[PDB]
Amino acid sequence: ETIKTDVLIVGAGPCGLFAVFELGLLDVKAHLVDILDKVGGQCAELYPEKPIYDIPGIPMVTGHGLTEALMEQIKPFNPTFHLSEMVENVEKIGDPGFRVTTNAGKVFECTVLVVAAGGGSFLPKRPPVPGVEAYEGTSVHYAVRKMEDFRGKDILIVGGGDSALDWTLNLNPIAKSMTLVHRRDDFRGAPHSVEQMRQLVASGKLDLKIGQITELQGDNGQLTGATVKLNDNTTSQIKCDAMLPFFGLTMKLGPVANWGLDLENNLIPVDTGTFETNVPGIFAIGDINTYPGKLKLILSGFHEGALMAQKAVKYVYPDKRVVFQYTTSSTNLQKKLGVN
Amino acid sequence: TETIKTDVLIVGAGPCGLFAVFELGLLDVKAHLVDILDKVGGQCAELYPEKPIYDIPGIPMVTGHGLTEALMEQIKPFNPTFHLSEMVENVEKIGDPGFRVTTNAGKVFECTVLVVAAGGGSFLPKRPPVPGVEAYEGTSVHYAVRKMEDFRGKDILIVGGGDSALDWTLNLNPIAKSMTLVHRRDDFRGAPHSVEQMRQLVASGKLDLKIGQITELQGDNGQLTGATVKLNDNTTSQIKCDAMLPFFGLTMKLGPVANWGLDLENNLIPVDTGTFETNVPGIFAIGDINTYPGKLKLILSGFHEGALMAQKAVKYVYPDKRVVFQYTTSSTNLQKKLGVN
Ligand SMILES: Cc1cc2nc3c(=O)[nH]c(=O)nc-3n(C[C@H](O)[C@H](O)[C@H](O)COP(=O)(O)OP(=O)(O)OC[C@H]3O[C@@H](n4cnc5c(N)ncnc54)[C@H](O)[C@@H]3O)c2cc1C
Ligand SMILES: Cc1cc2nc3c(=O)[nH]c(=O)nc-3n(C[C@H](O)[C@H](O)[C@H](O)COP(=O)(O)OP(=O)(O)OC[C@H]3O[C@@H](n4cnc5c(N)ncnc54)[C@H](O)[C@@H]3O)c2cc1C
Repeated sequence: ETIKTDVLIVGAGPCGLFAVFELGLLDVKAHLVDILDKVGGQCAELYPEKPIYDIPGIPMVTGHGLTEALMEQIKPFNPTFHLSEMVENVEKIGDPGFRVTTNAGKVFECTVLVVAAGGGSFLPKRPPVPGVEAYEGTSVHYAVRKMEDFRGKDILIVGGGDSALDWTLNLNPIAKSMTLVHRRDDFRGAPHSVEQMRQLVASGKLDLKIGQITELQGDNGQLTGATVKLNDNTTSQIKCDAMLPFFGLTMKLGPVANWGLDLENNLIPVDTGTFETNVPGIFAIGDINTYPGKLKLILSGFHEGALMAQKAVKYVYPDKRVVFQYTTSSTNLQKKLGVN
Repeated sequence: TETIKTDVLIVGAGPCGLFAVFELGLLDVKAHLVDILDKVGGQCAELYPEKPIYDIPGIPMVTGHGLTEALMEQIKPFNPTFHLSEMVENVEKIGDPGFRVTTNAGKVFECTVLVVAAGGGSFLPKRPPVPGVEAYEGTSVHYAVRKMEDFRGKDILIVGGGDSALDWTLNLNPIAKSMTLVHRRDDFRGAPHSVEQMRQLVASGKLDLKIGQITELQGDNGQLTGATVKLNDNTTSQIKCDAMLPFFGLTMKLGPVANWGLDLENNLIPVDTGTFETNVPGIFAIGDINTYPGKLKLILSGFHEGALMAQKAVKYVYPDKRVVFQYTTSSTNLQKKLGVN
């Protein structure tokens, strides 16, 4: 059956997470969906280890620390997360009400939709090697679902983080041959992955080429080889049936484009009092939105979530009059927070 | 005498006034802050220092005092100048923009930009119900100390039972001719060191204590000579006093914000939602003093407001500065301003 919820939030970046808090203070429950395999969006994917200095009231917190703190704060409302899943279509079916379907065919029905999509859908980054589009699907792969597909062929893996290293090690001894290429001979993922890999190099079972891929060989989108340029300005050929780039993730607008929102420069325009869109029952908070003076700051997304929540309750509970209470002095609110 | 020149003058040192120092500082805009309270932090610090707050984004739980202390950390790298126990009384436009701003103690500021972060209003001494709406107020009923020489060898009536009342009894007792303290209950809830030095004064014959409420005052020409207290037995009793000092605590009134020609709406300053500027270019309003469609009296909104205000205020302070949006996390320029090395 379809999963029914008061609110569906697209994204579990900082601004999507905090929205759980503000919606929870008003007894509005939420499911969140993110194509990333972790909560925290950009903070968690792009700068987890790095210090942030402009979260009001925290002199310094890390990307990861912030993520972990927001998860604490929202833990008392019982949000339901669906990670590694992509929101694809939205269809208006109530006044308001929305049917929202994920890439794995999961279906939600919610009263209110909150777009917290941020910079966009995180997706595998395309490596910067001319003519790349063509081999995509056939012989350039950004994921391994069935590893049996790669037995006894020549594999080019490009990259040098955990995913690259995991796939090199797992796809040997399946492979006929393989050539790992990274820009530099320096690996994060240490110590265990990095050393098993260097064991494969030293044993002749893996060939390492330090550099970057400058062109590809193959007709009808089927690979046969690749040119690498090494760090001595020398080129060299590689034999490969398959190239698997692991250059990390990147953010593209994605499905937000296909939901009949009146975008402006790939941003959703929004009322400055309620952070609602053009479509009643659809809100947008965080870096996905726009309004005069908008700033892509975490702290703004917070404000935006708080004001959105005020509007979204009136759709979820229309007969109920909202009485403004403070978290510090209201025991009703403290009861919702699980403070005795 | 000489006017204090600054880029920005901030009215209030509540959470939202304090955070505005941060956002102005990321853009090399310096600030003076002025509050009539004797401490930073506004409501969080005066009304709920020891209470837990749960809706500061990213902090599961912080206290009124903890938040105040955390904000003072965050803004420390920019070197704000505070003027506490002082009140902003008048503002006058003198540039395009530019303001001359004078405090109740005749201090004068000249600033390019004014940021009203007045919150719930100025904190002020509450009237006791004597009726105390009084003849005596200019001259022998005082809500604050002038200089302490004013009270040498005077008979002093102090009414109240919190820290202030107790601080003034103890500080004025060595010089007073005589002193009576009156509070409605024989229970003192302020800091227990004060409470006990006070009871030392009672027990030593240096202080008269009377438990009850003042019902009547004695004196023509607005000059006190005594007072009637009703004790909790409906019994009355007479007190000799040249001066009555009520310390019933603080309360927030709109105050001087009403006298600056701003177009108010329900005692709130209307404001552009993109810049948090007012009707008067160069004057901004952030925090609980403001209004706009959707406004919520939340700390976290005042933060947003301060950030967007800063963006506009820099164009006045540095009109040839082209502003570039950078992140604290990734920009070494910003990290240089923060004193991260
Ligand atoms: C290097 C760097 C440093 C930064 N430093 C600062 C700083 O100091 N201060 C500051 O305030 N800000 C900073 N930012 C900005 C901050 O990262 C963003 O403001 C914040 O991430 C926005 O949060 P959000 O919740 O709106 O969305 P994001 O963090 O962008 O997360 C949105 C999530 O939505 C997902 N998504 C989008 N569409 C879909 C879909 N259809 N289905 C499923 N999932 C979807 C994405 O996978 C993503 O996880 C920085 C950004 C970067 C890159
Ligand atoms: C009991 C209680 C619980 C609360 N709980 C919460 C909560 O859980 N979460 C939340 O977000 N908010 C809460 N708030 C609200 C929060 O305290 C306010 O939104 C916040 O204090 C606004 O701060 P601000 O900087 O705008 O001004 P304030 O804290 O109002 O600071 C204003 C300061 O300005 C000064 N001032 C005004 N005019 C002048 C003048 N002319 N000259 C000099 N000084 C002047 C005042 O003396 C005061 O110190 C609570 C409030 C109360 C009373």
